Amino acid sequence: MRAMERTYTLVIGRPVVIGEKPVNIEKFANTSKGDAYEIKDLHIEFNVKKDNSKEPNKGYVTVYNLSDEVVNYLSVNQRESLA
Amino acid sequence: QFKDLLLDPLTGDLDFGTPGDRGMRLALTNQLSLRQRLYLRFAIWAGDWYFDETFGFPYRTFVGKKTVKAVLDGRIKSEVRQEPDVLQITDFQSTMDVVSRSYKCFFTVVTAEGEEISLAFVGEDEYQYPTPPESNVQLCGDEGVIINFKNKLYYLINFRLPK
Amino acid sequence: LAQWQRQANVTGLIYLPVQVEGSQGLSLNTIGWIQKQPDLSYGTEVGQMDWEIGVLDAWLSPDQIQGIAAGITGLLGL
Amino acid sequence: IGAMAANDPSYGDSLHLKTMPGMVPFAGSDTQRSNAWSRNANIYRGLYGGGSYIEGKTSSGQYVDVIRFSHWVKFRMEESVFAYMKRRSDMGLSMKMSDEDLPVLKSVLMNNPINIGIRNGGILTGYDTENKVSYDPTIIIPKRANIPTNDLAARILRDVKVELVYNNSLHYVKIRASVVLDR
Amino acid sequence: EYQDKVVDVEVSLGTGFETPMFLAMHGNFPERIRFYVSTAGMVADGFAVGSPAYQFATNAFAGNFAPQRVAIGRMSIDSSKVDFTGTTEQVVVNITLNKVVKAVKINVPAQIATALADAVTADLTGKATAVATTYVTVTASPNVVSVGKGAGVYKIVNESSETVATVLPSVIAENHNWYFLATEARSDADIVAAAEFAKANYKLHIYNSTDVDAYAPENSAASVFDTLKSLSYDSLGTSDAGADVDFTEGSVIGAMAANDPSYGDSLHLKTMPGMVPFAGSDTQRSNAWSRNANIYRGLYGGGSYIEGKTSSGQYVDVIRFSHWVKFRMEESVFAYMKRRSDMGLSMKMSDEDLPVLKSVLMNNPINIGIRNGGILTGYDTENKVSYDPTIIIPKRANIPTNDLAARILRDVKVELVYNNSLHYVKIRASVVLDR
Amino acid sequence: ISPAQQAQADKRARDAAAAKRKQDTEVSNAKSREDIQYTMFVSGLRRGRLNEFERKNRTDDLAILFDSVTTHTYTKDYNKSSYAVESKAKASDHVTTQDGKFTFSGTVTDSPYLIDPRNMIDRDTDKENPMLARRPAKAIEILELIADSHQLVTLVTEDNILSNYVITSFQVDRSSEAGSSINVQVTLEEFRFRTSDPKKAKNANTGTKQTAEDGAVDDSAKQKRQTPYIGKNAETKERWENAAIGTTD
Amino acid sequence: NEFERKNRTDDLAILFDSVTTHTYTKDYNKSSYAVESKASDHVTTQDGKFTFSGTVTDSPYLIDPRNMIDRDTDKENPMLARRPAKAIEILELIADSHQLVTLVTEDNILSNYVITSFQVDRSSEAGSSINVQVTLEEFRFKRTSDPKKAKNANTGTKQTAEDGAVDDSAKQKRQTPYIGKNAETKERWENAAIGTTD
Amino acid sequence: ISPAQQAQADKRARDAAAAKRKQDTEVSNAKSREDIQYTMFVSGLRRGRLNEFERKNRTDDLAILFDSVTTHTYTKDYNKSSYAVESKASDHVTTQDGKFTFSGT
Amino acid sequence: NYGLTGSGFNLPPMDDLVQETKKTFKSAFGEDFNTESNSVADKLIQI
Repeated sequence: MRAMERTYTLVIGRPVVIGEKPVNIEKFANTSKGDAYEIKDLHIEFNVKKDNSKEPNKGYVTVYNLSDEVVNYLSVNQRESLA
Repeated sequence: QFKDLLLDPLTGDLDFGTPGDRGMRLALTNQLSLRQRLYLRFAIWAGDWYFDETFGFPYRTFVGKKTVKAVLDGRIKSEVRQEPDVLQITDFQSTMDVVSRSYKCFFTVVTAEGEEISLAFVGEDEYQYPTPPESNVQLCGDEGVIINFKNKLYYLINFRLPK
Repeated sequence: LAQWQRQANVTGLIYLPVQVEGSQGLSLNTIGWIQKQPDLSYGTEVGQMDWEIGVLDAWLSPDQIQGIAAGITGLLGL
Repeated sequence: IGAMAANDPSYGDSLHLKTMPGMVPFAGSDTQRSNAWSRNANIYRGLYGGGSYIEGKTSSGQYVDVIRFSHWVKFRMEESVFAYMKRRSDMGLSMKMSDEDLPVLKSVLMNNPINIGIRNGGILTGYDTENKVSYDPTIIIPKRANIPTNDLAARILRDVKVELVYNNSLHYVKIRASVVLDR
Repeated sequence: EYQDKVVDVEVSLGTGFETPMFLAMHGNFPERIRFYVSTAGMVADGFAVGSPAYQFATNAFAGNFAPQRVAIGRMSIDSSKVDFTGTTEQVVVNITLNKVVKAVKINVPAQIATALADAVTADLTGKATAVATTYVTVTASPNVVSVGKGAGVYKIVNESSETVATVLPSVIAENHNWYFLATEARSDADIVAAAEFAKANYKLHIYNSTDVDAYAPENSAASVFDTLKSLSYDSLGTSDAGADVDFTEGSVIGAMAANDPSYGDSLHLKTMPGMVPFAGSDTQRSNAWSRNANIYRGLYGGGSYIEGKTSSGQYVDVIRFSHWVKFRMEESVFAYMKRRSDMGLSMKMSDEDLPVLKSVLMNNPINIGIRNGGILTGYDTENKVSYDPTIIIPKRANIPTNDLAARILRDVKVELVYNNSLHYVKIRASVVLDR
Repeated sequence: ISPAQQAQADKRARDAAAAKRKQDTEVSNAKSREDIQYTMFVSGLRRGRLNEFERKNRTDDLAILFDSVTTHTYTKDYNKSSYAVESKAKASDHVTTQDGKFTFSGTVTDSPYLIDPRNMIDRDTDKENPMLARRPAKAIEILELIADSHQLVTLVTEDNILSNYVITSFQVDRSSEAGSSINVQVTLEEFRFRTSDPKKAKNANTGTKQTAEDGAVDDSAKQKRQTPYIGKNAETKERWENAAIGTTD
Repeated sequence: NEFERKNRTDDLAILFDSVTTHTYTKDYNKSSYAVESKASDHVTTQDGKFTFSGTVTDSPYLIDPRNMIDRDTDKENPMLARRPAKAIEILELIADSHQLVTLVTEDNILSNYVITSFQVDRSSEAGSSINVQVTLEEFRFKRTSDPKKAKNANTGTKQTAEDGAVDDSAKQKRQTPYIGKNAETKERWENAAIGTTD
Repeated sequence: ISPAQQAQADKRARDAAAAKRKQDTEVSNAKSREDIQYTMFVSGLRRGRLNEFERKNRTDDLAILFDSVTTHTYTKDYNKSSYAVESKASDHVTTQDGKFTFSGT
Repeated sequence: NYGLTGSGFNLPPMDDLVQETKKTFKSAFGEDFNTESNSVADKLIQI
């Protein structure tokens, strides 16, 4: 017998580039290496509000004790919009 | 007051009635409804009815095992009180025979009787709408006003003379 | 007493009446029970076993002693 | 046999309602089943939403689980006493009918057969409120002042007695009720 | 026996101390006594609705403390009457051959009386007969016939050649697990005879009387209540207009039956279903009170009994307690003597075994009384006496040699104090102002 | 895994689920009966308060007695406000009363002395075989039912009588020190505050109301089927409702 | 009666060499402000707690094999079996996996209880044994399934599922070669109708 | 259910409601008259405090005496700034309300 | 809803039919009719 426990996954992809056709964030998930940086078993706190208005929906996230490699990948691309 | 199809207490089949008034009947008195509500609740073994795995009584726990009389009585006495209209349980004679390995208990349950709230769905109506008059009685009077007066006069003539 | 103790442990009935009728002294009449089993001691001589019997009420009653009702009303106090 | 083999006799496991793979339900009517029951001829019956054995009654009349227990008591009591006599006789100190050594049998018998029975639930223990008798096992041994001289010549001890009470299972249940209403 | 199911569930109905005995006139069974658990069983025995026994049973089973199981006595019938000394539909119920439920109807007293007789003859007339004389008599042939009131103002009056004074010694022989005694005859001779029998056998007598002399001026002693008062008989009498027709004796019994005597539960202000309030004025009620004739009174916003005073004068709850003490003390001592005599160690008058009676008596009767509040205990500040029960036993140096030859112990003494309830309250006050 | 193991998995869901149904339905039965009142006799039973124990009928007025009550306490509290003044001192302002709290400790023994049937614990206890009657167990399932159903309890103490008290916590300890008994502690606090005659009723409110969920028009929203009529008095209804009411289309 | 129901494969049972004390408790809370008046809904029920203390010894008195602690314990040398180590190995696994444990007690039976903490120590006194404490709390818990019991469900927005013939291109993985069980029928139709990711 | 219970739920509500009318009313009038003055005598009595105990009547200056008082304590508190003052600036202190407690029987 | 529509043929679950027929029975004998678990009518209708 188990309990009912929570689960989640967070994915980071390539920079988003707007072109001459509708933008789909789905296709930017894969990184140049292929598989994306997935984070599963780390304490995470997030808040995501949504509405029906002009302004976009914005969400906040916090992650504790990330590996140095992942933080390095975000130190780069600080000029760009990662999906 | 829970309505449902009436089950014959003597045979267990539906109570179609006597040969003179054969038909179908609904359980109306609270006593009859509660009787069958307990009967079905005790007769269906736990888990054996599809569409509801939680209904029934777990006889398999006790039957075929060495069990303590006191534990069984608690469960028997607890299933009864699951009905919301049970007032109390009066007496309980639980006895067990070791030779035949049989167990047999006795007890009674007390339940009150309620009202019918509405008769719209059952048979009759309680009002007494009036009856239209007959012939020219309405526009010209009625003869009964004469008959009653004549009878009153006759009975008064009867009263005064001693008898 | 040993058989009674075993039976009481098995079933649950532990309460039995206890009465002591003293001679030229106070008496007792209440309901008692067995508290503690004594200790055997097999030695050269014949031993002694002391049973502790606990009692519900332990007020001693003059009963047999006469001339007590009159004496009780004689005491003054305020 | 597949339902009783891997089951120690000391547990007193009844065979009433166990399921036997391979068997087929008995199709006779109610009157037929009652007839066979009087014969002590057990039947495998397809029950409400299932199928299971009915009763472990032997031809004589006693329930089967009792018979295995009675045999199991015979075997273990016999080996336990013998296993102790050898030790005494194999140290040079063989047992004697001196009335100072016989009483030791109280511990030997209570040790191997009897206590193992109680811990497994096979043997009852306690007190009875209506018969007023206790269920504790008892053991009685005769003293040297009662053994006839004929036995002493043959070196035989007889007339030892033991008492036990068996724990009975449950087989049937019959409810009775009556919905009386207040007035 | 062979059981064809692992589980067999049956859902069904039906099934000083409680059980009362109602001595009725009828022939529906040969025995002298029968027990019933509901009025339904009596109908199956051919009791016509409205019949005397039926009225008593339905009233007794409707009380807040209804007895578990009533009993019906049988005294033979020779004739029955229907009296029409008052009239407005006068439906009457007749049951013959235990099955023929012919509910005769009549509508509008000689005319109705003769008319009713005519209707009966029109029936099965081949099994019953009727004749008007104001009243109309109905007679059976060897056939069970039951007559009962259905409506109207008439009242049934059964008559029998047998006498109550002789039947009662008969019913007791069959069985005696009954405590309350009630009778149908209700004549002055019949009531008195029943009262005397209840004494010698320790039974509680109950009767409702319609006599108008009950509340007559106190100086006038003509009612039954005066006769019993003179004879110092204990019988819970009362006055009620429904004493006949409805036989309200069951209602009173219905309030005391299911209630252990050791609690000392007074009957002062209890409500009796079925009874009707007493309509007499204040002076009339005072008169009846002096008679020891209790009345059911419609009180401020309600209706309730008044007082449980018997004919002798003592409150009723005391009488039940006194009987309850007699029974339990008697069985408890006997139950102990048997044990000693059944172990071979029978009790002896040795002065070393007699004292044991202190524990036996204090055990079963006395202590159970204290835990239930029946018996008082404590101390009194003005009389300076204590209420603790006391027991005294004689020593071997006082038993006369005559008793030792007969092996009898006498002159044992016991003492008790009863816990009295509250019946009346009377406030007094005065609003004085400062100056 | 195996097909047989699926049956074992199913047992977990059923038996575990069936357990809460018995507990949940029983609690639902409470809070539905309003003609039932629970009273606890902490003390005073043998001194004056015997008058109240006689009034309870084992059917709708129930009494809770305990084999022994070691101690009980009662403590009311009040709050006092205070503001500062320019004189380098503090003054006072209105005060408030903080309800009130009650606690007591007791024990239920598996070898009772005073078995009174009027006590609601002893409803089914056997007179001559007490230890097998499971008194200690029988008290937990009745005490827990009272607490988890949020009953308003009334306490009859020797010193005074308290009403409108709600249980907040309780304990049950089968320590090896005593055995054959349960040590029980309880705490309570004061919860200080259709039918009936139209004369006494006053104007009520219900707020905004949507379409009734028991009849048609919800089916059109829930996308379901309308219930066919039972035929009786046909050709009389259909002409009128179809013209005066119409159909949801 | 129910201990004998436990087998050695599904309904595992645990018995301690001795249990000293066990306690059961429930809690409720109510508004601390006077209510507006009946408004009896101002109360809530908390989760019941259960705790007990026990011991496991190197010198057991009862070694009933039905106990899962004694799965493969030697009959004649209990101390070489290292029973206390057997218990701890079992205890951590039950707590770590978050099993819904069932407690059988003197009076009542409790179900759906999870372990939140336990303690083990080996003091100088009572050597050759370990004292154990446990704490449990209620759990208000609320595929291959019968279609008759099925209910409409949801999964939200979904993207390309798993590393497929198309997801491989996204991650720049090379397409998986097709095993040539048959390359005559599908080939003419597969490329013409489904095309290729490019 | 049945009408017999409706005649029972009313009794449960009526008697319970009557309790507030008793307790709640008494406090209301007790606050509606300020003439009465309560006093308590903790110890003190026999050391000449009888001089004022005899002044108490039975209508206005009600007095309360306990069968025994075991201990009584009196205490006052003050507070000051925890930071060095600028210097005399002796106003950096405040007075709290004095407390009094005792035990009796 | 589940029969023939403008976009082909659909399929109803069991529970919707059960609720519909139970509502019909409720209408047949008023709101007081019992239709859950213990009713003989329930055992007939579900089967």
